[PDB]
Amino acid sequence: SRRRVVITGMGMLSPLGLDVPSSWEGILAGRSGIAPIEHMDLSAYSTRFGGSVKGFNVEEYLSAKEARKLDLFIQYGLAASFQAVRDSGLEVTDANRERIGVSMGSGIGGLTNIENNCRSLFEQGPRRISPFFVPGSIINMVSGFLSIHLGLQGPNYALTTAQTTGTHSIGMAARNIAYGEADVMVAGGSEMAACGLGLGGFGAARALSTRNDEPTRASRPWDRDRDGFVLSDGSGALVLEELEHARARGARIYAELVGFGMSGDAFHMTAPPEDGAGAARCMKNALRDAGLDPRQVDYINAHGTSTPAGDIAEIAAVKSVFGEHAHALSMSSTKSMTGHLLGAAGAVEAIFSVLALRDQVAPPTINLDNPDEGCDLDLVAHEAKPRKIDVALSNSFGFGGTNGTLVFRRFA
Amino acid sequence: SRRRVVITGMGMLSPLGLDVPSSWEGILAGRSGIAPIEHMDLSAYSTRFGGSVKGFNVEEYLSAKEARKLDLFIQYGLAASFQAVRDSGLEVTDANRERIGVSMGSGIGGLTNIENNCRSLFEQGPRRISPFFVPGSIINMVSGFLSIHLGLQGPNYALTTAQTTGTHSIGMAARNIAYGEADVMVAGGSEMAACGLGLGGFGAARALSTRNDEPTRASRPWDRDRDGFVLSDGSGALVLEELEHARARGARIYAELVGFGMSGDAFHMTAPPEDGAGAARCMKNALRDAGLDPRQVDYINAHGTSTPAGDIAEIAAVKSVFGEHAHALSMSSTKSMTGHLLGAAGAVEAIFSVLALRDQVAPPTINLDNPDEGCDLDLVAHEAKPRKIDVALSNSFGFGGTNGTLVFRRFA
Ligand SMILES: CC(=O)Nc1cccc(NC(N)=O)c1
Repeated sequence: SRRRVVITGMGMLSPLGLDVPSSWEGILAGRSGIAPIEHMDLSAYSTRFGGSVKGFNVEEYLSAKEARKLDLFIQYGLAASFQAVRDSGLEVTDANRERIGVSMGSGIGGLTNIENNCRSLFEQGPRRISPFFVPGSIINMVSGFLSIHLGLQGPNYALTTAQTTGTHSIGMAARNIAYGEADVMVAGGSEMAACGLGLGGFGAARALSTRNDEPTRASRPWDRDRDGFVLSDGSGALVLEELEHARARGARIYAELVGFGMSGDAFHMTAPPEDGAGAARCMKNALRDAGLDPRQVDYINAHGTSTPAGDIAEIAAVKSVFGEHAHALSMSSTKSMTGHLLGAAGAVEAIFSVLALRDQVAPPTINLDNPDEGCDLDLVAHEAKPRKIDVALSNSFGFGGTNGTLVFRRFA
Repeated sequence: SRRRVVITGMGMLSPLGLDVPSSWEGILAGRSGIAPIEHMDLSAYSTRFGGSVKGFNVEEYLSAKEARKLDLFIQYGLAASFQAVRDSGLEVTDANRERIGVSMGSGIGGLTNIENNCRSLFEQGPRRISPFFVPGSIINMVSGFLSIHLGLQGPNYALTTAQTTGTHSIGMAARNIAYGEADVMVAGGSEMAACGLGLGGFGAARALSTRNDEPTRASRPWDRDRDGFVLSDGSGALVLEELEHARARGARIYAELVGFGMSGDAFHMTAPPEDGAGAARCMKNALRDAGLDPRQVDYINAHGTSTPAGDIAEIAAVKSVFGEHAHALSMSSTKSMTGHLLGAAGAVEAIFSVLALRDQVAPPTINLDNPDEGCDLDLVAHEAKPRKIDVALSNSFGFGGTNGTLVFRRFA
C-alpha cells in the first residue's frame, strides 16, 4: 500500500546561480538573471535576450573528453543531479542500487546539438555528423548518463511534456516510490533551447517578450504591460526518498511531497483556456491526493510565464479552486526573475517551493508595477514576504493542454 | 491491492501495412517491409534502405491544414491512436472523459521537421521558421492532439526512453489504471527518423546494417553475418482498460497486461553488458510483478535488433532468467521483418505479442540462416510456429541502458 515520499537533496543550475543556495539568494533579493544573449549573433531575431547559465564549468563534474560528446541540456541535467545526490548524503551500494532510479526530463532536449549537426549535414555532408549525435542529444540520456556514473539500476526513464516536464517528472518519480517500484529517485528536468531554432521557433509563434532594450523588466507575470515569456536555461534535480528509508539512514528531510495532480485541458495545442478549467481540475486532483482542505494552502509557486492568456487563466483557476481563501494565500511567479526554463521550469520551481517551506518566505513576483484586470490576489509584488507556510503548491501547464501540480508540506 | 488491466483496442502503422491485420498478415508470412528509401538523396550515406510506411494517407485522420502543422512522427502516432480507440468501441462522455488519458511517446521526435526548418534557417534566416515549428515538433503533441481531438481529460504525458519508449509508455499507462489514476489509457509510441539526421547519426556511430545489395536480408537477428540494425518508421497504440470497466460495456478483450518490468544497466551509453544482466533483472522484475514463475512463459518477442552485442546479450539474459525452461519457450525478433522502429518498436511488438496469444502462433525470426555462437534457443527461424501460448513477454533495451519488459497473458 501507498508509502510516503520526502525530499532529502536538491541541485540546480539557473540564470541566478550555479547551485541552489546561490540561486535562492537571488530569488529572495528579487535579482533578475535575464540579459542579452552573448553565445551567438541574434541581430536577425526579434528576441535577443534570455536567462543564460553564467560561468558554468562542466569540468567541475565531468572530464572535458566526455562533456564534448553531450548537449548542454545533458551537462546541465548531470550537474543538478550530482548536486542533488551529494546534498542527499545517500551512498549507492550493491544492497540498494536496484532500488534507486532516475527520471530527468526535457521539453526539447539537444536542440543546439541537432542544429550544429544539421549545419554539418547541409554545409558539408552526412560524413561530418558526430558519431555521438544520437546518445549526446536524445532526451533520455540525462537518466542514462546519471545511471552509468552513479551505478543506479532502478527505474530509468524520461518524460517530455513541454513546459510541464519538471513537475510531471518529480510527481511520477514520487508515484514510483509511493507504489514500491523504487525507494529513491533522482527527478527533475533540464533545458537549453537558446539556439537559432529555439529563439527562432518561439519567435515565429510570437510567444516571446521582445523587450530587447530592457531585458530585466521583460518577465512581468500579471503586469498589464507583459508581452510573452522569457526563454531561460538550466536544470533542477531532487532526491525523492521513501519516508522510512530516509528515517532509517537519518537523512535531513527538507519537506514531504504529499500531492500530485495531472489533467489534460483537451482545449488547444498551445493556448490555455481563459477560465483556467484544466489548471483547476489539476490542482483539485493534487489537493484531494494530499487529503487536504484547500484552506491549508499557504503559498503557490505559479506557472506565471508572463503571457497575456497564461497569467490570467491562472488567476481564474486559483479563485475557482480556493474561493475566498484565494485572498489569504500568497502566489508568486519566480519566472519574474529566472524567466521560463521550459521543461526545467517545474524542477527549479519545485525546489523554490521546498525552500519557501524551509525559510518560511514567499518569493517575490518582481516587475509587477501595474497588476492587470482581475489580478487582485496577494502576488507578492516587488519584495519577498516572510509568512507562515505549512503547505506550498507548484503549478506547471504546457503545450498539448498538459497540466501538473505538486503539493509539498513541512515535515516534523 | 491493484486493478486488472486488459487490451481492448490496437492500432498500427508499420513497414508491413497501414493497420494491425495487414501488418500481422506480413509477420506470419515472413514478409520483409525493408526496401531502398525513396524521394530522399542517400548518395553520400553508407545505408540507403530501411522500413518506410508505404502509402500513408493522413487525410483519413486529419484535414490537410492540421496535418501541415505536425511532424510525420506525430501524424503516425495520431493514426495508430485513432485506429486503437475506434478498435476499442469506447464512447467518450462527460461522465468518463476525466478517467481517459494518453501516454504516446517517441525516442527521437521531430527530426524531419527540425531538418526542413534548419534548411530555411541557414539559407534565409529565422523569419522563415514556421510558427508551428515548436508545437508541431515536440514529442508530447501526439498525447496533446489526441486529448484535444477526443476531449480526453485523464493523465496526459509522453515518455522518451529511446528504443524502450513504446514498452515504457504501455507499462506506465497500465500502472495509471492499476492504481486507480485512470480507467482508460491510449499508450504506445511513434517514430519517423528516416531523415538525413537519423540515417546520418546512426550511420556515423556505424550502428546500421550497410547490406545495400539485399535490403530484405539486412535485419538478421542472432545470425553470424548480422552487421547492425535496420532503421524503420511507424506507430503502435493500445487501448488499455480496467477489467470491470471493459466487462461493463461488453468490450472485446484481446489479452490481459499482468506484468511490467523496468531496470537500468548502468553500464554504457549505447552497448548492453555481454551477459545481459540488466535485461535479466528487468524480465525478473516483470515476472515478479505478474506473480509468475519463469517456467510459465511460452513466447518472448525479443528486442532482437540485429546488432552483434545486443543479440548475444539477450540470449545470455534469457538463459539466466529461464534456466532449464530457456529452450522450451519460443523467442523471435519481428525486427527480422519490420526493422527497428526505435521508440515505436515496443508499441508494435506489444501488439504482435497480443496477437501471438490470440492466434496461438510464434512469429518467425526470418534470415536466421546461421545461428551465431551460443544462439541455440528456439528462435523460430524462417517460418511462423503454431504452439501453446498462455504467457507472452515483450522486451525493449535502449540507449542509456534503459530496459522495459511487458507480460501479457491469455484472457478468458
Ligand atoms: C562504391 C564503392 O565501390 N566504394 C565506396 C567507398 C566509400 C564510400 C562510398 N560511398 C558511400 N556513399 O558510402 C563508396
